[PDB]
Amino acid sequence: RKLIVDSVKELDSKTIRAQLSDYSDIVTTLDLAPPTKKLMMWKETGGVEKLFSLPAQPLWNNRLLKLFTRCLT
Amino acid sequence: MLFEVVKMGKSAMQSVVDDWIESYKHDRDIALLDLINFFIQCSGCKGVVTAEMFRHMQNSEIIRKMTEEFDEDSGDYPLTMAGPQWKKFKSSFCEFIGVLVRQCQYSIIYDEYMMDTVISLLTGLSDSQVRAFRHTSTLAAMKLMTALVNVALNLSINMDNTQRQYEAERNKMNERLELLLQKRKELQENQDEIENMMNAIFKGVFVHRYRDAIAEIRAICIEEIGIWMKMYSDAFLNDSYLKYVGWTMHDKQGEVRLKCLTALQGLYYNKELNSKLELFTSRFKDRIVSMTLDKEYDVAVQAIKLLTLVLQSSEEVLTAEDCENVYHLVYSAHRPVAVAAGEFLYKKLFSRRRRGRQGPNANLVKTLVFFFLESELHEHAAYLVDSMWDCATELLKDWECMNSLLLEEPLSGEEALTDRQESALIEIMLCTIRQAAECHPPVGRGTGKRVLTAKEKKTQLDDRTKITELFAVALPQLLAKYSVDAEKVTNLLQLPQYFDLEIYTTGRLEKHLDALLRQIRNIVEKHTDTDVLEACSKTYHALCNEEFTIFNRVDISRSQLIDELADKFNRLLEDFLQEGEEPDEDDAYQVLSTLKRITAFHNAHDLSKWDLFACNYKLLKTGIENGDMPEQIVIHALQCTHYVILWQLAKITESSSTKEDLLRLKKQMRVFCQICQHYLTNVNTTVKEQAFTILCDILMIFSHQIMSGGRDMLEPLVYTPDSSLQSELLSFILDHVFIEQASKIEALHKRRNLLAAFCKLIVYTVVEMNTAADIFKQYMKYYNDYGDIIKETMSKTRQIDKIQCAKTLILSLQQLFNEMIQENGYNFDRSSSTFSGIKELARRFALTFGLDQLKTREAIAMLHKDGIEFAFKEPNPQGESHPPLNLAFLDILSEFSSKLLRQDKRTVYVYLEKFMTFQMSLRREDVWLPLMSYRNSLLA
Repeated sequence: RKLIVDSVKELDSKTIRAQLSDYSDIVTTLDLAPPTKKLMMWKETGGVEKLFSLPAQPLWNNRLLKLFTRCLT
Repeated sequence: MLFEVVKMGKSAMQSVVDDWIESYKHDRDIALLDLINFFIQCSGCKGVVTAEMFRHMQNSEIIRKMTEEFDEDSGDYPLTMAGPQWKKFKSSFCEFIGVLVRQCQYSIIYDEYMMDTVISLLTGLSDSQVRAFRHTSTLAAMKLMTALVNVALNLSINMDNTQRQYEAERNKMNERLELLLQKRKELQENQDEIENMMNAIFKGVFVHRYRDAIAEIRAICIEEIGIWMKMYSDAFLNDSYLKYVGWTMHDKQGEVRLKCLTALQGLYYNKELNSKLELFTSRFKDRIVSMTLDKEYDVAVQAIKLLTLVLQSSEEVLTAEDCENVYHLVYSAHRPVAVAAGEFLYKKLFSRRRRGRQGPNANLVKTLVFFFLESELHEHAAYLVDSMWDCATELLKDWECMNSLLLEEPLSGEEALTDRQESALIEIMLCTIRQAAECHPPVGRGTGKRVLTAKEKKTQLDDRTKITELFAVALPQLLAKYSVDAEKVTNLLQLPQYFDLEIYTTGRLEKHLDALLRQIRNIVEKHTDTDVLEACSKTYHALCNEEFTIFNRVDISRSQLIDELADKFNRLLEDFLQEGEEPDEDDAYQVLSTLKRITAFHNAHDLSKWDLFACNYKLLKTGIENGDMPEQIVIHALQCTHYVILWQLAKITESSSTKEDLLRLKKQMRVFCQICQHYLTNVNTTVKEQAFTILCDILMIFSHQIMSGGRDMLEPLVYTPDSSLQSELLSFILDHVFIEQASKIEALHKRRNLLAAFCKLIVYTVVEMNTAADIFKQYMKYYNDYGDIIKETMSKTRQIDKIQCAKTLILSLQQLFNEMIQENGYNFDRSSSTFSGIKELARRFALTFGLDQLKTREAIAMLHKDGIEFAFKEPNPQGESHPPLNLAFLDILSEFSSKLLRQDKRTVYVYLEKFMTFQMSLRREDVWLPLMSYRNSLLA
């Protein structure tokens, strides 16, 4: 039948005692955000979309940049 | 019916309850049957409890009979059913229980009939194996006890008030004492009755359901225990009830852990309830600090929040080591946890808590600098500032104090800041100014695309106005003080980008602009660091805006600077390139220095009035003729010439340009490509890399796309790459990108950039698609490093031409097989790792053709026809009967046999017949088994 009948209704005391001993499965380490300024910029300009959209040699004027972006189609 | 009325949600619960209370008074059995049927029908049971059942049968037998009559269409019971009607049902059920107790609180509850019947039925259904009943019965019992706690709290208030009166009576001394004493006795019988009912629910349902296998039931019990101890702490905040919360904090499911933390935060909001929670905090302080680094980030946020609440009530409990772990969470990648850690840091070192160094926030600014330096997790302050932005806005936006610590002299008794501390403050100030001026969080700490609200726009305007007015006067002074330091100057030169330039003309601060311009000119003439020079060039571009009236002054300054630089370059080059003599390192240092500065200004500024191509061509030409030109001069000369040709192309857009200009541009661009091709074969790797990047970029700009978009006047400027250049570019990639497996992560990003450049040329049809075979074959071997670039290239190329991509893929697999037969030789094992790895790329490539199976018929058919001919190509030199060489290759093709539509399957076998005799159809494991597989793959 579709009625959710449950044979194990509670947790075992060994499971409770084990949980009170080890808590490694539910803890974790620290995910640090880009640590250096260059790694911050690589997070912004280092993805496939940005790489296939931006020039290999940095162009700092939008007039010079438009010459490349105009050819991207 | 009661269930139907509660589900309909049309009438008020008090009317529903008062209607039932009136009915109970008439006949009790009829009313109790309806109340009993309600709990059974709120579980989803469509069965009925007859009066004969209630009068003769026991609770256990009734639950058994109701289980058998539980018609079920889905395992979904009311409280699991999703939808707004059912969300109303949950609150309606809970409210009915509360109202029933509230209305029957003074008379019916003490009759020894109703509550006993209800608690007995609820306890029985809380032991059932049907999740429907147990979940529902647990929720009812939990809500009944919250309601019963209220009557106990109200009874306690009355007894304390009654007892207060009895003391006064005996003090003032009487039938008043006798009647008051009867109230005391009556309230004691009532309080004892309620306590017995409450203990029955706690020892019959809570003690067992806090350990239920289903997490949903466990969370219901944990939520209610928090409510009870917050409501009646004088009887529920003992350790005998708190022990359950401590054990459940170690639960595997994070929903239940969240409920435990929320329950404990409710107790710490009241600072009075501290003596009781003190022993518990001591025992579980360790687990709470451990829950800060929880797999579920939501539980982590609540743990830091609870530690902040603990810090407020008692600070000594948390040791410095524990606090340190939480301080490290400011540099987290998740803003919610970082913001929670920022609040803990604010309340621990800053919140605790005249103009300038004497200002009230000076000590807090020095404290923040000291923290950044004592935490070597990050070298920039962007994430520290973002995390503490919503809490320390006053301190972060106090730029007068920060500027006074950097410019004003130390007061007597105040120790000075060291160069490291001063460099730290400049990093913190630049970061505060950036987030204020551009109201978006740093990368990773937000979407960065939120429409600003009205207050956000007003705040941005006032912040920018204040930044401009203060740093318009201070920036010149700061650059003069820290001019020699490259790191400090780089950071300081980025400030002018966040300024309202109109303030200079609306505020008559033009004398300050003259000083800013002089210091940028002074820094350029003294520094040779690429980053210092990039900053100076970009600062000038920001200042050089023709939309601002200050443009004339900054155009004069820029022109004067380039005049001096260009004049020196021309006079130095005339003697450096003199035929004969020997090149002193001093002369080359002077030349490199001036070329470096000009290259920087040429990226953002025109500089076309100062013709520099002739000078740069002579320097590069001499390197090709002599061979000893310093490497760094060659790199900067290549970059400068790129900008010269790029700035000329921008001016040609104007029809005002003659054909002499188009013809002059063509000759200049063609000469440059030949110079770049020469340095692509250079011995210095840096020169090879520079030439490749510039060539890849110039080839995209001067391609056939320069004619698209109605620019048909640029047809004479199209440059098509020759097979020689295409071969040389592929050689560089196969030697400097796919090499033999901090600086490692940097080299990765540089090699990824170089690969993207070549892949851009293949997706924009600048270079032939047959050149992608080498990159495609390196998919699996370099997947962790360049897989994304290769996958994008494969997808983009499939859109340009699926048939050509199919042929390119087969060549890559064909090439890897040739390399194995060059080493392992023709006599190789078909279980070797190399063959098995080659067989794995075929599986991945097959997966990339699946899309649009009815549209990729020609591509997959070509793949098979192209590979069939490679397998049957070199005949067996031993004999025309021994299996063909490379016949083993078709083992790699067997992978694509699935993608072929059945109709395509028949045709490819017809192609096979042309390269296979009936004699070749002999059964042997002697290398004849390989072919048998491909035949068997296509046969079915």
